[PDB]
Amino acid sequence: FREVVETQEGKTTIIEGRITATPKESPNPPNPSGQCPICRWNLKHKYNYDDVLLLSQFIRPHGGMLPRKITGLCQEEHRKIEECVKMAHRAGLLPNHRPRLPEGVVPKSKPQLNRYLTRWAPGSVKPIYKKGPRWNRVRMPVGSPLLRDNVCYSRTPWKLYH
Amino acid sequence: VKCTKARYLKKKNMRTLWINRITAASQEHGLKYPALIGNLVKCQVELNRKVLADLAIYEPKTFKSLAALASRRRHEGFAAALGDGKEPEGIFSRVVQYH
Amino acid sequence: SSFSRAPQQWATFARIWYLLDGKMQPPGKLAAMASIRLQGLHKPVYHALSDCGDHVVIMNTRHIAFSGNKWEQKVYSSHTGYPGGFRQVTAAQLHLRDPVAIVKLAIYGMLPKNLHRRTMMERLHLFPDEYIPEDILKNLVEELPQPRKIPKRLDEYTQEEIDAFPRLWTPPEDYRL
Amino acid sequence: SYLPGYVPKTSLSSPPWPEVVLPDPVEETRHHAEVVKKVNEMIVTGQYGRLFAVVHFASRQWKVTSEDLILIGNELDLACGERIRLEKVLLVGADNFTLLGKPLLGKDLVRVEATVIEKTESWPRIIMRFRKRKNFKKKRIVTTPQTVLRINSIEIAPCLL
Amino acid sequence: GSKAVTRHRRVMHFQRQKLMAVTEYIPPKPAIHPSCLP
Amino acid sequence: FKNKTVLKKRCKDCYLVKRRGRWYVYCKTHPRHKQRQM
Amino acid sequence: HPWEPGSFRVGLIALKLGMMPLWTKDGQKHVVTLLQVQDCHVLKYTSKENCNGKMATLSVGGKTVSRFRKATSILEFYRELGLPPKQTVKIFNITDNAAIKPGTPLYAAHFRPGQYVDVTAKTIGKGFQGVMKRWGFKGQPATHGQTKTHRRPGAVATGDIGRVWPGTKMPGKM
Amino acid sequence: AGGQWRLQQGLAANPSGYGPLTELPDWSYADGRPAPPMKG
Amino acid sequence: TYSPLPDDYNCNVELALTSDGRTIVCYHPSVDIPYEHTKPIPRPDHDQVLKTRLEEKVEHLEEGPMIEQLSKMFFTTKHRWYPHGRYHRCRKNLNPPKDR
RNA sequence: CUCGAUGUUGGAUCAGGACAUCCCGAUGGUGCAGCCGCUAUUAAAGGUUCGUUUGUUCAACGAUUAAAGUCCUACGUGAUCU
Ligand code: FES
Ligand SMILES: [K+]
Ligand SMILES: [Mg+2]
Ligand SMILES: [Mg+2]
Ligand SMILES: [Mg+2]
Ligand SMILES: [Mg+2]
Ligand SMILES: [Mg+2]
Ligand SMILES: [Mg+2]
Ligand SMILES: [Mg+2]
Ligand SMILES: [Mg+2]
Ligand SMILES: [Mg+2]
Ligand SMILES: [Mg+2]
Ligand SMILES: [Mg+2]
Ligand SMILES: [Mg+2]
Ligand SMILES: [Zn+2]
Repeated sequence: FREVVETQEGKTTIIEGRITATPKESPNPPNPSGQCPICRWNLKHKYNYDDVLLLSQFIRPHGGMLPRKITGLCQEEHRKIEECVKMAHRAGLLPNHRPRLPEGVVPKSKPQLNRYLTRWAPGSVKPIYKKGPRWNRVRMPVGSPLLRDNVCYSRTPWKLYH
Repeated sequence: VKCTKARYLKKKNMRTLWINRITAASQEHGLKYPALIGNLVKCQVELNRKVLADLAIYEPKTFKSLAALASRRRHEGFAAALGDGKEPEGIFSRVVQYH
Repeated sequence: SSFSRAPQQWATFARIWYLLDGKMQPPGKLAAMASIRLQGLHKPVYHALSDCGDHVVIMNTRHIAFSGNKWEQKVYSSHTGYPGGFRQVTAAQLHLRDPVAIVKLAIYGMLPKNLHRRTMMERLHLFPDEYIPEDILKNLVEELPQPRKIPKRLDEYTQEEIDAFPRLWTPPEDYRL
Repeated sequence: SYLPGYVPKTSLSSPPWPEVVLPDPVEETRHHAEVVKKVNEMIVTGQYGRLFAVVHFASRQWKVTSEDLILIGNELDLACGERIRLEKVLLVGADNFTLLGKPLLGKDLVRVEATVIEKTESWPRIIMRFRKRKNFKKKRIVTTPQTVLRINSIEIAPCLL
Repeated sequence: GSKAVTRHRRVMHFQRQKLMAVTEYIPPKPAIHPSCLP
Repeated sequence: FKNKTVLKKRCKDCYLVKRRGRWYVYCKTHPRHKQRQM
Repeated sequence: HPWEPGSFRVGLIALKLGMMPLWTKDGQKHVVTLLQVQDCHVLKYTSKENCNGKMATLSVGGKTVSRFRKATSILEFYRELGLPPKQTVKIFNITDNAAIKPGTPLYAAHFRPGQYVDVTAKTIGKGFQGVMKRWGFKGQPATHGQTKTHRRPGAVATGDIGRVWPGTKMPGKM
Repeated sequence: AGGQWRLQQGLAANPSGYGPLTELPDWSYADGRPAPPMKG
Repeated sequence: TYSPLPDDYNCNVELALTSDGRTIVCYHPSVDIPYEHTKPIPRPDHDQVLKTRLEEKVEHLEEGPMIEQLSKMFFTTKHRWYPHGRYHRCRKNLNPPKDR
């Protein structure tokens, strides 16, 4: 990877970039014919939001997602991991990938509510004041429809709407 | 008239009671009710639910044996389904044929 | 068992004290467990008229976790009886107002809708934190397994686990990550 | 060090249930013979107390033991005091062992005897039908013949091989 | 009753509703996604 | 902001952004182009 | 202890003597109510822990009454306190630094001119009253044919709900 | 329960159907004499 | 080492088939509680010149407070404690049938 | 549905509710300089006048008001009245 350091010496600023250590993909993928990191390791349909060991490889130090052109993921898998990372952040499973705060900023205390499988952003959702009849019930989404094809070990399929 | 129609409900409620009691007894051994009833039939054990409920209350050691038998037969089913026919039939999966 | 008739009856119909830890658990799965125990449906000697329910003690109800966006979407409705008395609050608002209401209401709705329900609720003991009175603490018998497995945060993984998972891709050396 | 089907460990890489490995059928056949012999010796040496059995009689099953009474819901064409054998035994259990038929135990293995002690009729059973506004009303009373049986003895023989 | 041709989509008899649900097109699903192969 | 079921960019400076769970059209050059998803 | 921001001190119990006018230096007339503190003493102190509430409390009593007319439990309480029984006892929420020893007398100079106070008491009892006096309903006309309907409530609800809402204004004790 | 399974082994779906559990004699005389055939 | 169920709580279950395969033999001896898994029973619970006499501390309580005490003691609702009328009291069977 | 009866307009009395907001609050746009307006988003806690003619609901008119809102409630309400 490449870093950038800004140093001000004698009323003069010097901008430089250095190449740091870069991690390498593990040798001998079980499926060399695979076209992306996911299918090269037979991971398609076999990872979830809480698989941070997988998810953490495709995000930036501050929690941002990495471009698809750099990681090599396909559009389908890149979108699945994108949703998985949002749910991982909301679940509190990435405590060392928090947003960068400018000097002098200390967030004010906010109510702590444990949550998981959170599709939407908390602030953008309204209460369900009118539930509606049984034949037209307003449902609360749980999980993501992108993961509908994940391997199901139970006879009941994933319920995405509660 | 209620007394006459109650004869249907009595039989219905009794079987509901046995299933609840068998379900409670099965959970003590980590088995769900469908697994116990389903696999006991596959072992040619024709004990009905009335007797199964009585055994759970008054014969707790025999019921655990029945739960173990059903659990054993259940694991044999999984092994068979996972196999491609290479494996022989399970010891408890063999059916006694009559003629 | 060779017991005397009265000790035999006492033992079989005794009330057990169960402990449940609600930390990071969905209230519904907690309620599903407590509901079975409060009714006595976990006993082979169960009968509705046998008053064979047990005691359920749930701790850490302040730390329950909903899936999805239920904190914002789930609404609790009540009516004081007076004109304009209809009140609707989200789960988040109710949780901060009363740290046992969510778990209590989930259990109350799962119990049978009969005159025994309020008696079963007398056998339910909810505590928002890890403090339990000494009397209730002394009579506990068994702790029930948590219904939901709590996922590990990335900072909780041991280096053995991190090393075991392969690196899946090779980033470019000239990329400003 | 990765096989063609190797999958890194994730929450969905493998099934939630634990892996179960059943015993070797050859080894288990020997272990089974030991268990059968051990239980057989308990019968020969009389290391059991009160026995119970599940018997199929009159379409239904009865968990019975010595000195029990059972109320059969029909006539049996037997004089009172006559001793009979119950031939359909699904289960016979002791304190420390239980034998299960598939579905019935052999007659040589277990013998359940019973005695007729009463032949009577049930109390009156009302059968009434009614449909509102249709002048539809009828009443019938039925008494069903019954037979009371006392279970005299449950005996098992050492025929487990 | 309503006529055979209506301005709104007429409700179907439940048996017919079940018929439609059971006869829905099922596309051929390949064993391995074609995008995951050379 | 005018409520619109179909959002359309009216000039080259209009940009689509999703905020508070719904899509908006914002325009700094012509504020009259601002639209809210209905 | 010295006064601190956020501190709450005890109040008083007084008897309402009557009303009187007074004029300010600008010429304005202000009527005032005279409140006499008659044998006001602190009776009990309850710590914040035992109160069952957010704050500690201090019990105050006012006006001596005859011991021949009080319950035995009340008399033995006052016997231990060393004071004669009081007609009314009120509970004052206070902060820990404002606690006063039971038995301390309280005086009108507890308050100072320029301060603002709240006064709580039982209102004058008017017995069972109709809606006009109780709730200020208009009633019905005096003439133009009104038949035995001049001070009545009128309609009490709508026909649809087939009931009367809780809290509906009706005749009752005022 | 088990109706489909029994059919797969060539048995009646209902265990009350044909087979030894139902058709064999319920009882016999203690001495040994067989009982008259059941009416069913 | 395979066991269908854990053998540490109720009994040691051993399943076997006869040589012919027509009978299932179940050997299930009881498991006794180990001594190590038990607690010791809590047997442990002045110049007074005057004989210590029994003092009756059973002060009569009103209906309300008494019912509140009983309900809290047995974890019930108040309703179970209130009386019933003569019609119900006299319908109750005072010589009910008894089985064993 | 009700004719072995579910009393029929307007008004008085007392109002419950909806928000598709007349006034008061908060915002976006404007052919919005300002003062006044127009349009849209959000808001139903609180408020929403007195008179002449007419049985009137309405309507017209006079004088006001921050405003004199639109509806539902058996065209709310006669075992309360007219
Ligand atoms: S190409 Fe295989 S998952 Fe993307
Ligand atoms: K009519
Ligand atoms: Mg037609
Ligand atoms: Mg008075
Ligand atoms: Mg008047
Ligand atoms: Mg008159
Ligand atoms: Mg008059
Ligand atoms: Mg009539
Ligand atoms: Mg109103
Ligand atoms: Mg609005
Ligand atoms: Mg209003
Ligand atoms: Mg009307
Ligand atoms: Mg009248
Ligand atoms: Mg009326
Ligand atoms: Zn524009």
